[PDB]
Amino acid sequence: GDKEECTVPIGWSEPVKGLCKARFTRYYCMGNCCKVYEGCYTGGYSRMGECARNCPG
Repeated sequence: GDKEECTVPIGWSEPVKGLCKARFTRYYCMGNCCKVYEGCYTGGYSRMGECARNCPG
């Protein structure tokens, strides 16, 4: 049972806010993986598959 994960590395800053009330969700690649965020962060990607396949994670 592996216990490691991937998180935003030094340079960027994750959103302290959250809003699960929306009828959609957005996912953006930081270094390797793409965490869940709630805003129009320069458009980016609209599928978890896209933010994964366009990145090394």
